[PDB]
Amino acid sequence: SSPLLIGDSVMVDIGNVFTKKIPNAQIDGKVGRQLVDATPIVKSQYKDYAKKGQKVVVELGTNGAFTKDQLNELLDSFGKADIYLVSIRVPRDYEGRINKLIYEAAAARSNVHLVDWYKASAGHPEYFAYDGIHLEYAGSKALTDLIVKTMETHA
Ligand SMILES: [Zn+2]
Repeated sequence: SSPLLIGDSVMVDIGNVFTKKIPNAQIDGKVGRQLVDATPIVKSQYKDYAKKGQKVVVELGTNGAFTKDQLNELLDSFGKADIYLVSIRVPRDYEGRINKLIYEAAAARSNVHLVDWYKASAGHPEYFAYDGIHLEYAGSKALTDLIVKTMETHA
């Protein structure tokens, strides 16, 4: 079945690279999307992805901070799906606090599988454009492969 990928400008950056690799992927990316605004979209549009055996990728936080309660509300809205939750790398004061939330949710939830982009990209300045937000094409290819590899192997 088709995986759902939902996120912010980072999802926009990787969406076509991802679809070329995984042709039936469903991409929902939006520049500037805040995590709290994803939950109403999931609850109203993506109920059929919130089921056992479905796969969803969550790519949020680069374009804005969120809280633990907000993240819990989004993760709960995906039900029994396997959720691939991507850590963020962005030159913002909230980066560490939000990644802590992401690591903690992946630790505590058996259906949340960490995609640790923060750690994987530590040695790769060439993945990041000068604004610290846009991924260079090489970064989008690398993040795509990292997500796919995580989905093929799980938590
Ligand atoms: Zn971009």
